[PDB]
Amino acid sequence: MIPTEEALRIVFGVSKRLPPVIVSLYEALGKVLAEDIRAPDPLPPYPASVKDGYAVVASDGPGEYPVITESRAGNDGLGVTVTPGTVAYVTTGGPIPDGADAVVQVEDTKVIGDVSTESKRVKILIQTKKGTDIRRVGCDIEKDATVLTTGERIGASEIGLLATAGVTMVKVYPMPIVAILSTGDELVEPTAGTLGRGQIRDSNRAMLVAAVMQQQCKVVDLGIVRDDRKELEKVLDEAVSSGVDIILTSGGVSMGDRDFVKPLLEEKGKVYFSKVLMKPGKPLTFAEIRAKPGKTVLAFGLPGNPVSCLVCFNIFVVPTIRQLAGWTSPHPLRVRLRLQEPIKSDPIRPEFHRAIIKWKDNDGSGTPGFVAESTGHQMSSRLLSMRSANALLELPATGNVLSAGSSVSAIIVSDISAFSID
Amino acid sequence: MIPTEEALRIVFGVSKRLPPVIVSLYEALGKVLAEDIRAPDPLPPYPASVKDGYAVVASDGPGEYPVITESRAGNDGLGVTVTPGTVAYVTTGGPIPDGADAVVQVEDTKVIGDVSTESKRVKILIQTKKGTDIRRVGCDIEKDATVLTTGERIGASEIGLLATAGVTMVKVYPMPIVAILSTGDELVEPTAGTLGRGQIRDSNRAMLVAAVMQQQCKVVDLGIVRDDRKELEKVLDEAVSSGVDIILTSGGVSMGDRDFVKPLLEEKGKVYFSKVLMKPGKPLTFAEIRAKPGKTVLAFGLPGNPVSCLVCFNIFVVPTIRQLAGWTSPHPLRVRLRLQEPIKSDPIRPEFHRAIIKWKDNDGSGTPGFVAESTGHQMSSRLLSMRSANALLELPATGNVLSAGSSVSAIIVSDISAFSID
Ligand SMILES: Nc1ncnc2c1ncn2[C@@H]1O[C@H](COP(=O)(O)O)[C@@H](O)[C@H]1O
Ligand SMILES: Nc1ncnc2c1ncn2[C@@H]1O[C@H](COP(=O)(O)O)[C@@H](O)[C@H]1O
Ligand SMILES: [Mg+2]
Ligand SMILES: [Mg+2]
Repeated sequence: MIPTEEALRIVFGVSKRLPPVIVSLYEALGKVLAEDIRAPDPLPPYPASVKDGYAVVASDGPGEYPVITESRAGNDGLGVTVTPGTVAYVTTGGPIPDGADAVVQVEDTKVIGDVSTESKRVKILIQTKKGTDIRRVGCDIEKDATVLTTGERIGASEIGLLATAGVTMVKVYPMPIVAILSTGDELVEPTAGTLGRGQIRDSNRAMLVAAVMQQQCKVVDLGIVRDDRKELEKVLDEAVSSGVDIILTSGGVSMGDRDFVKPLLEEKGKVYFSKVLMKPGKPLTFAEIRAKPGKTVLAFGLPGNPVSCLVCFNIFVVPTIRQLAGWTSPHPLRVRLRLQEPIKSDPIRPEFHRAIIKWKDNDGSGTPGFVAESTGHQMSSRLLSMRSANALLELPATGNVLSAGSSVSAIIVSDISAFSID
Repeated sequence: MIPTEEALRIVFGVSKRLPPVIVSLYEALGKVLAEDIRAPDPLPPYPASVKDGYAVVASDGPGEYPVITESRAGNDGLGVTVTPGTVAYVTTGGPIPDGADAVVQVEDTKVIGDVSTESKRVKILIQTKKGTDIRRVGCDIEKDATVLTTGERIGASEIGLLATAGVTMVKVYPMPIVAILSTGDELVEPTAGTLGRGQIRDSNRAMLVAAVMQQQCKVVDLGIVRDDRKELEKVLDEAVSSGVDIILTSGGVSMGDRDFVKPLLEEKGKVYFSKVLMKPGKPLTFAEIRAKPGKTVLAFGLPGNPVSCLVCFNIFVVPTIRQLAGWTSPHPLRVRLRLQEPIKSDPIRPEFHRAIIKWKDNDGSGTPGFVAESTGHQMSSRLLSMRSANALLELPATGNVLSAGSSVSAIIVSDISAFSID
């Protein structure tokens, strides 16, 4: 059994970022940029009013003036010069006419005289300062400025910046394509009604398909494979040559006489490890396979026990997906938190204990912080121990009872911005 | 100007959960359950071995015994009784034959005699205890137990539990459908190359489409609408009758003479507010419209300034989407953090200052915690102030300089499990 830290380092060293591709603006969302983005023109590209009001010559000061033009957009006020003793109406974002050097917001003005008469006049009620409420050319974004860089993940504001810069085709790192299969003569499809003797519904495959969908990767569902070496070899050979980047199997990695995942991965590629010092998920197998005349394919022989399967996905597969997708920081978020109840650690293996965590105004020590509740019994066959679990507490192998109020490290495994509040 | 707390309470009171629908297993991912889920059979449904090894009568103890059957799945060992003085081979998950009451893992056994001879014999090397390494019927899930409840959000483990229970069609609350449009005579499509005088690319629409896609809602893109009252009325009437649940407009809510969003929403429905005491995003308008002979449609007249547009989406629209989608806890995650640099608060309006936050082993006070860096100048026209921003610091309206190391409340606006580590 190699430590988890070493297993993660091995996976990281073998995992390579995928070749970049060109995608459309909305396909770029969630992906990591593979090129810098420079603004082709300034923002604003023209001097723009911050307010609805009047563009003035600041030195004129308070008084009554004729309104010589109106400027809201496009060519409004083109060729008109605001000279001392005149003003122009402007709306927010409107081009400032030549000659005007400040804007007086409409609340500091009063329209004078009958509206019916063509000559519009306005009283400016304050003494403004040059440059007031004007956005000079490029004050928000300078022409040729780098607005986004290589290695930056694209969220909603980054899509907004791409649109600002007129970019609708984007160079990004793609997400890996993942093949998933289940193994076992005891499995039946999850559509089964009454179960026959010695049968269970395949739950890992749908759980892993959902887990991969949450990571925004395309899934190739290869179904249930029986405990037959030739059949599993055929499906693995078909998966490796299909074009996928990652293969996830579950089950068939214990010490049974019909567990063929480990020997087949040894035969097809290079197995870096098959045993990890952790609770749950000891039989985790990792291999690199080269596809026939090519590309490399990463294979995770995940444990069959449902808890172990999902915990290994969260700890080892998620950072691999992110590394392949070009993330510079693929590691999960780790925080420090206080236990709401006592927890016994294992005497030999460090445990990834499932918990429901929340941020509290008082974490028990008189200062705000995260707190955690266990999901109960941690047996690897008990998928209910993963239910609602948004974190894995990292319990060292001391064998002692960690009392309520003691502090531990925890890996956050589900969208921290989707955390239910205290 | 009403306080943000009051604006949020108004939006919450008007926002109603959508009628539930029936979806397929993979469509249920990310949605909130609208029914409880009970296990139709136990897990395991038969007494199952935890190990690869031999099923024994525990009272026999160490000795040499004939192997009378092999049990891995299905009907293996059906009709065979393990009597005192006999054992049966089992694999993990295999049915325990009748009569056996414990499992001795293969590492505590030794096969005796020539394999060629049909009579297989094994030496049990330890004294086991009744019930060892057996999962009794229902130890993981009892038959008829509630495995998921109404109001629970479906993640990967919950998909795993639905598959365990044989549920492939699920009753859930759906996501709202959102219509989005931009307003302005100064706008051009983001595909525009050289900009004409007084033109800018429409960036809010693509930014909002991306923001809504991140919330997993269907988008109806209604494009750019000019500053013409009749045209905007036609598009709003078309949006309201289309079947969408939420309409998002941006711009056209300032004090200009061609800003028609507020008066049109007043004309079509009930405007609850049009001014909020906050920096940025003061002109935010909220309305409830009833669709023609029906359903209610929520409308947000978002500010045109890009920062204000996105901050209002994050604070007001995201919890509305979640409430409509049946979330019991729609509020965003709020944490407490320390400032990495000084920040000046505004003297009148509480500010939602954009920051890049991270968890540190030392937050500056000698204990672990979140820390924040400002994204720089906070002007509402500067979309670069949203770039990489994963939090909004809630700065009260004191007008004082908050020194580096001081603690503030912060709203987390992007997947906390996608946070780049320190
Ligand atoms: N797809 C699956 N869904 C649910 N349980 C499984 C699945 N695959 C294997 N198991 C169970 O996990 C345990 C370990 O399986 P294995 O790793 O094949 O020995 C056994 O109890 C199996 O029945
Ligand atoms: N879709 C958009 N994209 C970028 N900027 C916008 C958009 N809509 C309005 N604006 C700008 O936001 C500011 C306020 O607009 P409005 O609310 O229409 O007065 C002005 O500077 C507009 O040019
Ligand atoms: Mg198996
Ligand atoms: Mg406008």
